Amino acid sequence: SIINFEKL
Amino acid sequence: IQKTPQIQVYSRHPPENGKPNILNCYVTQFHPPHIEIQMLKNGKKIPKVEMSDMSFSKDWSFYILAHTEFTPTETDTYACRVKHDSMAEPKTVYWDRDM
Amino acid sequence: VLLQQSGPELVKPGASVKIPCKASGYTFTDYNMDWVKQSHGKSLEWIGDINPNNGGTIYNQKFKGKATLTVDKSSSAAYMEVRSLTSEDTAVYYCARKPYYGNFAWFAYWGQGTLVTVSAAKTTPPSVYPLAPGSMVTLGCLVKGYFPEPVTVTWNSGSLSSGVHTFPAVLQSDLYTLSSSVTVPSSTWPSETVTCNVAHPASSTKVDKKIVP
Amino acid sequence: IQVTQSSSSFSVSLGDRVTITCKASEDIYNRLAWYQQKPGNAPRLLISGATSLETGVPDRFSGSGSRKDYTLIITSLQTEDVATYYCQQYWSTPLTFGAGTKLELKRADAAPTVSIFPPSSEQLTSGGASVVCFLNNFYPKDINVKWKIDGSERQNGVLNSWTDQDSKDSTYSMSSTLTLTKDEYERHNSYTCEATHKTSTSPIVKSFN
Amino acid sequence: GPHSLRYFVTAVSRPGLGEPRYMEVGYVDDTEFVRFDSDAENPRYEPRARWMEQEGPEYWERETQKAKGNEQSFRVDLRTLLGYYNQSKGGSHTIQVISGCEVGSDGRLLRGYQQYAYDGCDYIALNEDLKTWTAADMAALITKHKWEQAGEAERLRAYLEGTCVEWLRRYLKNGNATLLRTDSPKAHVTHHSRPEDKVTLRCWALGFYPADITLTWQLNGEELIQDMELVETRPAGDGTFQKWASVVVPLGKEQYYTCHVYHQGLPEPLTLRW
Repeated sequence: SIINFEKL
Repeated sequence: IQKTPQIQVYSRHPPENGKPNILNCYVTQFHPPHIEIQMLKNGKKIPKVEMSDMSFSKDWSFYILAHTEFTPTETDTYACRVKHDSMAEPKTVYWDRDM
Repeated sequence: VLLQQSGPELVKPGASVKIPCKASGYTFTDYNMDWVKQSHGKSLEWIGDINPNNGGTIYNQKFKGKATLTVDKSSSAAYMEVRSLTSEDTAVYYCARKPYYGNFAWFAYWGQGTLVTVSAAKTTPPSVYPLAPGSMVTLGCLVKGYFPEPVTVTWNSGSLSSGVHTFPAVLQSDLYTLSSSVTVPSSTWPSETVTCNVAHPASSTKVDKKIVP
Repeated sequence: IQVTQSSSSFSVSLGDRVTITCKASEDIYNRLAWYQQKPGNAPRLLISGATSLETGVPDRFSGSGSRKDYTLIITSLQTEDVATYYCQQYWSTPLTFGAGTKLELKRADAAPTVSIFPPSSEQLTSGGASVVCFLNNFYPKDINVKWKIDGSERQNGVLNSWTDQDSKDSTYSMSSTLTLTKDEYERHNSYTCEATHKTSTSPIVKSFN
Repeated sequence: GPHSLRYFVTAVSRPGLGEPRYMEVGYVDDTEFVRFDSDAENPRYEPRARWMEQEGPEYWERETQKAKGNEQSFRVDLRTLLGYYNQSKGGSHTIQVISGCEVGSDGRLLRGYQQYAYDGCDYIALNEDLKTWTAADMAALITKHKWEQAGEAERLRAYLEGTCVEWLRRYLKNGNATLLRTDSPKAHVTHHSRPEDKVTLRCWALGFYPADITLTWQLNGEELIQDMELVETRPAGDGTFQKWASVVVPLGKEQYYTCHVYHQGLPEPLTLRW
């Protein structure tokens, strides 16, 4: 499962 | 940053004349991912050239495999023509039964 | 830090409403604005956030298309529009701010929240009825058939408050009904007057009802 | 990621140690926050990162737990802690809250003072007839109210409303209204409300003819 | 044996054509096993390795839902980065992420990855230590400061030793039989006449899997690593790969030259003679 990405 | 595509043109199986084969066009090393790939027979565009899904590698560059069914002869010509923003004009690489 | 929202909104089924959220006391552009919905039935639900620099939006898949988030960077203001409203949209809507910029945090600051009521009923004034019984004597007032809220009720213009019970309103059909009870010493009624005062701002009506035996 | 609070309401005494559980559907790795909320106000942040007390929050508030099981602790319940409490995870998006745990003060059980009221003339002239039954200052909240017309029970046409816990004496109050037509009202003589409560096996009965 | 779970993310804007193209491609070791593409007819997570069928409907829903969330996030990211770099609204730009973990047979994390690129250039990456970041310019430093405020490294570290590990364990548990798959290279040597006087023999490796391979030319014992011409390994498009390696030699003693193929799916290195 891919991470939930943080906003850059 | 623009990265010039590199091309390889080759058969899937050993090229025996008058025997049905598949012709590949392996396009690696490009950026942006936006690309147009053509395949020519005797300088004439082959309609219905398949495209794999696009991927990219550990160095960020994109790669893609185009292919079409082809029956090689002693004397027919086959090329892959690639269009990309990194390039001034399209790039073409001819099929070499020995490369 | 302060996030100011608008007061109660009454709106009609199918219609839409736009809630403002004015922010002050911090650099607006270094944060996003999140919005949260609170309602009987699902409690608190997220909704989405907006980037003040470019209006970039992220929505809870649940609220995609039901809500639209916008930003005025220059007046430090975020707006949410809830469209095509059902009774399932009746709720209090908060704007809120994370303690920092990011997707994964908690809400350190909240706006006061804006209650949104979805109804088709038109303004209707209450009918006000006295409740006399048939040592300590309880008396009442029946406030029947009004829309919308609120309704105010006081006894003897507020002189009688200590022994008073006013009950949450209830939806009849699409109109409200409430009651208020008062307890006075039985030696003092009817000897001394006991009147009940009802007001309904929305319908511009004020009613006094003397409770007679 | 569902966040679940088991108890939706909780009876409590002043000075009690109170523990509010919060259960995550997946490991949320201590990314959990707790809010306190009082009626008519916005949620107020108590705790972040599971155990971290936000500035200004009193010392009697405490948090603990791991993986997917967390608790809010209030070591000695003061009167202004009577509120509803929410936990919120932020390990994954969308940020999701529990459904809240509402605290309510315990007090000795008390029987209501019951009063029935017949319809006013004013209402009757309009064709409507409401009978009103107040049940004031009792505890716990659980109560059964039967309307009986000439001996048998009326089910149809009743509206019930309770008050919040009274600030002064921690009791509850209820109002019951049976609305009938003038015609239907006049068909009968004896109107009664019956109140069964845990304070007594005998139901409190108010009537009029 | 070690194993890895990696995702290769790619979001590409295209103003004047609507939504940016978003994709999530999944890798166990080097084998693509899942794929989300926003442009597909039905944009869902799809299996890419037979053995992923054994995952019930909830898996695909959960992952699809999350991609859409990630998609939204990146959709904004592209604008922020536009601002950070003070760039025009016209042209198309790319964000790329590599994310995942390498873990040993004992279940300990060996290495964690989280690398980002904007327009083909390194933007920011999580360091070997899993606590600190390397920003590659002044735009990336703004991201860097935000992530330190937010406690992003710690979060990643939580995912990389926890989440990432446990899913890999399952992913291995599911298709471990299939991922061992090796296809031995079938080799031949080809002769080519040249002008002048010299000749070049070309050593072929055909129909092999996985792609890791080594080809060497040696004069009766000593290998030539300076005169060797080689092509990059390439797919036949049937699943297998191909590569060749050639060398220039004097005419007469081409039998004196031997080709060597080294591949993990071969009991012994192939040693070929013309």
